[PDB]
Order: sequence, then C-alpha cells, then structure tokens
Amino acid sequence: SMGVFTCTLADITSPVAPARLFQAFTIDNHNLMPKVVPQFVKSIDFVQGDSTAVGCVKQINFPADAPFTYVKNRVDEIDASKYYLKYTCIEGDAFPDTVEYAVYEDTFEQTETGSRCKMVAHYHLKGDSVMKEEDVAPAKEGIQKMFKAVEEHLIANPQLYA
Ligand SMILES: C/C(=C/CNc1ncnc2c1ncn2[C@@H]1O[C@H](CO)[C@@H](O)[C@H]1O)CO
Repeated sequence: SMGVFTCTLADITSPVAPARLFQAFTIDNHNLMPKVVPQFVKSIDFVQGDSTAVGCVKQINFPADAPFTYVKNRVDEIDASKYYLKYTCIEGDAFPDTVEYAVYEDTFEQTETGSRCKMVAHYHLKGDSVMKEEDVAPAKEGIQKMFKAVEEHLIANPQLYA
C-alpha cells in the first residue's frame, strides 16, 4: 500500500561462533528460548510441522507481562551453510496498527571476533502509516536483552550446538 520500511532490529557482534548462534536462535529456539529466556518467551509451539524446516509455522507465546500475546512465524527460506533464515509473520497481535505484512531475516556472519548477528525486518505499511523509532525501539531493546542471555548460556555451555 504505502510502501515498505526495512530496518535492522538487531546488529550484534559476539565472540560465539555463528553456527551455534544460528542453531540457538532460529533452528532450536522452540526448545532453548522458553528455558533460557522465560521472562521474554512463555512457550513456542509448532502449529505446522514438527521440526524447523521450510514451510513450518511456529507460534511464539509471550508472558502475561507482555503488551501482546502471540505471533505465528512461517519459515520460508533456510540456508544453513550461510546461517540464514527468512520467515513471514502471518498472524499475531504484536502487530502495530501501521503494519499490514511483516517479513524477517535472521543472519549470522563469521567474523574474526566471532560472529555478527543481524535481524532485519521488512514492514509493509498500511495506507499512510506513520512509523517512528519509538515503534521499533522496544523490539530492539528486547532482542538485545534476549541475545545477552542466550550468549551467556552458550559461553557457559561450550559444547551446545558445537
Ligand atoms: C510493540 C513492540 C514489541 C517488541 N518486538 C519484538 N521483540 C523480540 N523479538 C522480535 C520482536 N519483533 C520481531 N522479533 C524477531 O524475533 C526473532 C528473535 O528475536 C528475531 O528474528 C527478531 O528479529 C515494539 O516494537
């Protein structure tokens, strides 16, 4: 309608190897996140499929603390060799009134320090949808805290996903 707003929701350099972060955040997150970050993720259930694969749909349920309750993410592309996953949010109440359609790319890049993790969002905006930094700042701050906890978990458990 009005256009597309592409923004980097997270850009995080980490000493942890990219293959381990990729597994933690995009492949095995339905197991890891409710345990390691339960203050951000209540549960993650498969509503289509039973493993992270192209075509599966995961429902992420947020704690009662949260200002919303759930999203459903449909996985559309995986390139594990490049630590890349693209998914589309097809349903949920985490949507601002401004966003008609949301597409996400999780990418992990090998560096010298370790990894660089980028999470990019593509927001298709409704008819004249004003979008402000304040609309994405809580996502940015929440993702950084979640990454912090997951990073520490992988440091404390060096063989997990290794
Ligand atoms: C109202 C409001 C709510 C807060 N939003 C979010 N909080 C946490 N993670 C999010 C969010 N949106 C998209 N993600 C993707 O979740 C995966 C795991 O992190 C990554 O792909 C992230 O890119 C602020 O705008």
